[PDB]
Amino acid sequence: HSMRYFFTSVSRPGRGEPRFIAVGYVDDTQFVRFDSDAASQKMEPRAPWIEQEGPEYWDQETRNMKAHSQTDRANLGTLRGYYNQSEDGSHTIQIMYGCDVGPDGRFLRGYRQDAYDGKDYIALNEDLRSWTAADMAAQITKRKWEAVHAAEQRRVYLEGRCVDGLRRYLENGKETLQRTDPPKTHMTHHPISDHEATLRCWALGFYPAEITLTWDGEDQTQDTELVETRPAGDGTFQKWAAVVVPSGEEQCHVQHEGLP
Amino acid sequence: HSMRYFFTSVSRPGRGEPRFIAVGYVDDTQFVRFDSDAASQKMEPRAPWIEQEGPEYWDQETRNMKAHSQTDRANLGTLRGYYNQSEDGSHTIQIMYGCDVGPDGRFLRGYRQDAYDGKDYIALNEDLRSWTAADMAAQITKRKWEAVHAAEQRRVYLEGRCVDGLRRYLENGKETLQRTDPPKTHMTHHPISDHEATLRCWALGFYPAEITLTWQRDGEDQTQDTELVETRPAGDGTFQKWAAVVVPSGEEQRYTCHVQHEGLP
Amino acid sequence: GVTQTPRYLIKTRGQQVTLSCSPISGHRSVSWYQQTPGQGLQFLFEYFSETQFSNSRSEMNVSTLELGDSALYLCASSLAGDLGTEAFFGQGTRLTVVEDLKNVFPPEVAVFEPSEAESHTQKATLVCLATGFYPDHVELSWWVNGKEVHSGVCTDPQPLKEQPALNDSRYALSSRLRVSATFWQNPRNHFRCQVQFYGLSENDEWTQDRAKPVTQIVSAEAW
Amino acid sequence: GVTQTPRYLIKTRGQQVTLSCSPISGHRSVSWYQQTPGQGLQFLFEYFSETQRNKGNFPGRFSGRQFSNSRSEMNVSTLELGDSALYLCASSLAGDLGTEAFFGQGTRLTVVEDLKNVFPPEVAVFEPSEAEISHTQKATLVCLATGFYPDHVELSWWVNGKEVHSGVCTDPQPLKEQPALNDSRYALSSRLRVSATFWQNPRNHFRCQVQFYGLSENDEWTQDRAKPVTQIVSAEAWGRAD
Amino acid sequence: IQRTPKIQVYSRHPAENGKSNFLNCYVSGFHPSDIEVDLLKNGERIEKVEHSDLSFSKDWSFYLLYYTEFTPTEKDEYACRVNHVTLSQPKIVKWDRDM
Amino acid sequence: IQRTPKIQVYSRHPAENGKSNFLNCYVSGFHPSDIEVDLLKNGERIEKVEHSDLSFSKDWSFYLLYYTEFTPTEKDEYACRVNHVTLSQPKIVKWDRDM
Amino acid sequence: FTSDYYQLY
Amino acid sequence: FTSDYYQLY
Amino acid sequence: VAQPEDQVNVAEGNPLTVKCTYSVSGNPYLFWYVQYPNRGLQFLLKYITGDNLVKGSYGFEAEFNKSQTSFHLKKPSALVSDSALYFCAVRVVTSGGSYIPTFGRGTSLIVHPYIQNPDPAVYQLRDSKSSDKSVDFDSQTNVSQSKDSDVYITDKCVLDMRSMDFKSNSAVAWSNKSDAFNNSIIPEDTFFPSPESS
Amino acid sequence: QSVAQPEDQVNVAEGNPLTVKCTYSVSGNPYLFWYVQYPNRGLQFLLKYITGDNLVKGSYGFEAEFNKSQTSFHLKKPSALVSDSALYFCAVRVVTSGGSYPTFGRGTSLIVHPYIQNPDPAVYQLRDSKSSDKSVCLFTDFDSQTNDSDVYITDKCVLDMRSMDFKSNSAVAWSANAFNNSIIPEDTFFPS
Repeated sequence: HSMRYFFTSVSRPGRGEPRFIAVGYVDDTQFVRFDSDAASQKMEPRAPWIEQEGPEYWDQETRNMKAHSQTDRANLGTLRGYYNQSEDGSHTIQIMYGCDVGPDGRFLRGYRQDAYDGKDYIALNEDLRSWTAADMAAQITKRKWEAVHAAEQRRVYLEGRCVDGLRRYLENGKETLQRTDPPKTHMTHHPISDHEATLRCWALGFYPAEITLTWDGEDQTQDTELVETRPAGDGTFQKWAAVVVPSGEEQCHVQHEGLP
Repeated sequence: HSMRYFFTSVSRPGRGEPRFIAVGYVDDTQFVRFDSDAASQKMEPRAPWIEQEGPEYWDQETRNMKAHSQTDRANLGTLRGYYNQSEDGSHTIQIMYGCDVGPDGRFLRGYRQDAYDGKDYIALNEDLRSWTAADMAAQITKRKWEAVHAAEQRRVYLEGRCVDGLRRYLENGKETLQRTDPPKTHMTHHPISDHEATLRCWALGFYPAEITLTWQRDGEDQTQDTELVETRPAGDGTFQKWAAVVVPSGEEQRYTCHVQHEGLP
Repeated sequence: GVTQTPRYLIKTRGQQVTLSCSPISGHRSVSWYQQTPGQGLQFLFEYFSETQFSNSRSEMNVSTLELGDSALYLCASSLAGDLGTEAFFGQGTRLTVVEDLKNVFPPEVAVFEPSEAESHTQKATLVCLATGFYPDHVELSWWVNGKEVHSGVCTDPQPLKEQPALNDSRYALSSRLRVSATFWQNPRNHFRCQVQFYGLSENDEWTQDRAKPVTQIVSAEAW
Repeated sequence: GVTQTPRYLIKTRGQQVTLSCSPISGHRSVSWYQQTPGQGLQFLFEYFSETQRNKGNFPGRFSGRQFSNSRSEMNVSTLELGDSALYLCASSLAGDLGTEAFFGQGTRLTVVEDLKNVFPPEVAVFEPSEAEISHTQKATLVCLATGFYPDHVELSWWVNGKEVHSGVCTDPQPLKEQPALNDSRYALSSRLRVSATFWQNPRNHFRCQVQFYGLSENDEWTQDRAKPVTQIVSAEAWGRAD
Repeated sequence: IQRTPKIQVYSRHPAENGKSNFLNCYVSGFHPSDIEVDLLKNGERIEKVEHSDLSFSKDWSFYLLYYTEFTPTEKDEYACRVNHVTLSQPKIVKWDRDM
Repeated sequence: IQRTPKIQVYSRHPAENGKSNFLNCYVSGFHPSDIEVDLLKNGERIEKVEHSDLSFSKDWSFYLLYYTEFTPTEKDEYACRVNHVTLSQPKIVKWDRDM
Repeated sequence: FTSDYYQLY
Repeated sequence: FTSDYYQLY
Repeated sequence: VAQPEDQVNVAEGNPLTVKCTYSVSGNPYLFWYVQYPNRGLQFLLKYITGDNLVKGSYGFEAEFNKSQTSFHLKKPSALVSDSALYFCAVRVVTSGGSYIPTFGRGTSLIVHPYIQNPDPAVYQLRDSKSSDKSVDFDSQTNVSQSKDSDVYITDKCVLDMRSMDFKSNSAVAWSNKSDAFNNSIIPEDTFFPSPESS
Repeated sequence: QSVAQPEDQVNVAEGNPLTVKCTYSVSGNPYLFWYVQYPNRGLQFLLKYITGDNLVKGSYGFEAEFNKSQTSFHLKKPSALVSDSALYFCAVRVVTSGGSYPTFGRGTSLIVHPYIQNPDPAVYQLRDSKSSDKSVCLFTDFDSQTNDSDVYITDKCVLDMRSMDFKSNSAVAWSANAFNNSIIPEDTFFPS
């Protein structure tokens, strides 16, 4: 049971101001959103359980999230000099929060790792109070975050707002955030080619994620199958199976963390 | 269970030709080595099991290992343009082969990933036939490998020579490679400044690897900010690990040490 | 991939050809040669920074042909063509040419099953021939139970030529397979030679009573 | 890691001081100021291309220097009493218009009149009384540093061996003694507000940290009283069961 | 850094002409987006453009999802193109009821 | 990249002046090496320099161990220097019997 | 809940 | 047993 | 470059407001900083150019306005401590750059709390060894000073206890004379048990 | 520039290290490159050479070295791979404004005739389906040294099979006495 405020940004050199998109995944389902080109200019509460809360926090949710979006434009004024470019570098600066609590109510371990242009720029560690810059540039950032008690403030935030708010959502979520939707299965013969067939397992609409579906009691996986994590248009996830077996000789693993 | 020909190289421009060092870790112990500043200029077999094999085996060991030692110098003439420097870049090009067999004899899966400047430059994947360059430079390398059937040749080598040689090594190892020395345990109480004690469970000389020690107290996993360092060898190939924790004076007996090994008795 | 197109082409005397070479990625140097058994490579030509298209794609136009002068052409790809740098080569445009449209002939195939004598050797032998084809564009492969194989597969690098005549002939260009004896004794082992022609399309002015010379799907059969 | 050294120091009238500021890592710009309540920072100087870049108007005594490896030192040849109160150093990559510089923990160096009047502290832990025990469920411990000059003490606290930041506080300005002319002492009290049960338990040691930082042995003190150096003083406390 | 935009065409609840269902056009990892995505009904575009969160995955790679209200039939060509900056030519996918 | 070194002075089988022991200066993860290492006995360099394989670990970081056949006493100052290019000054380790 | 510390780079 | 496909970069 | 307010106060119910004025030539650039008690000068607010409602720290902000030639660092809800010598500064462009924090005596915020039914109580505390020497009120009491250099009492007290989030604005009193809240306006409902002579 | 390889055909059995020849005569600083042309496929490069060390490396196990005493490079290997049947050629690039960057020649061909495992000579004849009157003759397991317009036989015919690494060196023949140019041994299993 986790919680993460994904951030992202892009640049439009010579086209105005940079963008910013953010979301949230209390448990797994998306609940919060933001954009730099939307008309609401506010958080978008598109989740069923988290809607009854008072207007003040819906209005803010640190409405200075916009201030953070305007801080990122200042960050990409020295991130341009670090990976030295001229002015036109179209780049993304992603942000990765995360505050994972234990199922009883403990703090387990919090998470954070930032990256730039798909390359890690700075990250936290298990336990805390450590920086692991991964270039000749962000070593400056690592040493400076060492300078003014940065990880200590991160500890404050994690041991505070993360656990407090997250327990608040689990209280509000009731059973919507914790319902454990199991898969439903179907399969047929599916003859292929001229002398072979495919026995494709199907499982759709289950919740939450982390299902194990792999290929008379062996794992003969030596080829390419399946795309990625697959969203069913509401938050529910699904996976299928693929295999090639000869005609007449056709004779999958079914494991889910919430499997009945 | 595993055998991985670790390679490494360094460059000191303006001081001659680059240096190359290599090792081997059948299971975990080291058995083979190489250097570019040694005197034997051959393979040095420090191992009690793999020592008696034919003179041709030790003599060659693809003695073109010191031809790869110049292939790397050739590579660092276009890696000087990829991450464009002038001439003076003192740089390292790590290489990592490796085939991991199953306990019965299956190929399981082999590994190979290369890095430059301690940063990933190209790698293999689960199954094979895939390249995942991690910069705008090695995209060219990925395309070049995709051109002439590179992953197919890697498939041939992995499913052939590496895994067959590891069968041969396991057969020659008898019990020296597989004897699974378990830890021996000891601890002392001893105090801290005024009102604290330090429980430290000590286990030394064990083999093989893959043992971790987490602090316990009344059966709960209170993984507090305990300060371990890294996995270290005891001067022969054997590894040892200990523990450290701060407990209040008079309150020690609640804390216990968790000992679990894949080869634990 | 240094992918080419087409992999096989046939043209009569006189007119121009359009052959394409596609580089792998961002590159500037793309070479051209002629790996024919005759004469030499001669290092035909190459453009340095458009002196090919901007995206490095390269095409060839040979306005006038002189019979054998179009045999097998290759392209390269390299960053700059520096002294210490090499260039990958494409699979070429093998385009063995005919005299005229008249003598472009399809292949005749026959699967020759193993004899009972080859009863104690524990080794079978199936054979496909391509009797009477011209030119040499055949792309012989084999098919086992629907799947590709490359064990027991072979083909001579030069098909044996027919009666010499003056400037044309046919070829046989056989291949054969050596699956196990138990492999052939089983009746569910369909094999089918792959004498598939590559090298000619419908954009031709053929008018003789015989079939139109194009790329054609020939096959074989075995069980 | 903009560490400075020494972190407190004391010097009498007219000598030169060797004060160091160590930047975090590769930077080039170093700035110097004086955060005393009097006057203003006035921007002593900033250093650039191995040359002091921006300079104002000073008497000749003021000077400064840094090292090639970015280590930086101050040297005030002549002291004029108050003009040496508190000093700060800055570090920045290149010092541009849109970029800032980061400051260090300073060189708080509150000066004595002369070596004669440098005095040690008189401290005692003041036990909580039963009045703020019986019903409030909240203890009250006090350490008091009577008779120290100047304001260099860095009062902290120790709880049952360890250190915590809860229930302890101290004003930013110790109450001065009788004004006199140019010297006095200070008291600068402290408090504890741990729970009552945290106090009646006999197993809890508490002791103040009146430790002087700011003066060392390299002094020509010769009076009958003790040598003024960094002194190691403390306090003591324990539980009171009922 | 460019990744290259892996895609798929998997559908919602088993497609059947008797009832209604949506098609999902999910995408795997990304690098600098500049993305333009459209849904094909027998060619051309559709007025039902509906994007979603421009979130990202563990390996510093974006992902995306789309909706559309329709019901399919036995004679129709539904598709979801792929466009990016890395590629010079778009990619098209088939909505078959087996994948 | 200019990543920072580490340190350790862990001993062989429990130290006891009755028998002989081994010193183990096994430095963990590195980056461009340019390394010089020696063991300290009450000061100054010793003549028992014996390095080992310059291998590398999973997080693209090297490691290196040193041997010596020796017997200590109760009154001795054993240490191991660590020097590199990332730092402007060497580092010294304490051979305390509890680590 | 959100976070308010805007880490300067 | 070692490897002999000396890979070019 | 100098602002009038050398002392600003607020309770824990009102948005922090301060003043930051400036008047220079060319294109001005403003910096903001805070001096937590006897510590470094880590900043909380930066301005370079661009947007008016400039971003900030944990909730601080400021806006740029030629109509007043000032920023006036604002904060809708100051955090619990936030009590330090905030200051802002400008300096003009020179060869290479100047960027000097020339503020002028800053401004010191104090965040007097007032919650949880204050229960007045004043007590006298004794020490160990020689016991002879010995040492929860409202939130508005104006700061005062000792009438003389004898019978010492305290200075301003503001503290907090983390366990139950409660706190105790209180006062100590170490009398110098062997024989005292005369300048204090402690209410009549004080639990003061008269530990004056004792 | 002129580059020549006098060996138009090199024959090495599976007991002999490979030896081929390269020659050149140019000016300036010459750079010699090698390539392999597997039958009807690409032109992969395995043996580069620019400058520096003499005994230059090569892919798989191939190598070669440069000697001024003969202006030669001599692609060689102690034990060539099993197939290695190609048209290896050796080319040199000349100095030109911007670089001239394979003028080699016809190169040479390697045939790797194997000889182990008690070859058993045998002749057979094979028939087809449909019109069974058509038939071809077949051979089986010949030696490793054997070097009209009607009744053709084959070209050179050598294979490798990957079941137990056996071989089936044979020769088809399409219309007994057809093996008139063959020197088949007396112990042939030819049943007539």
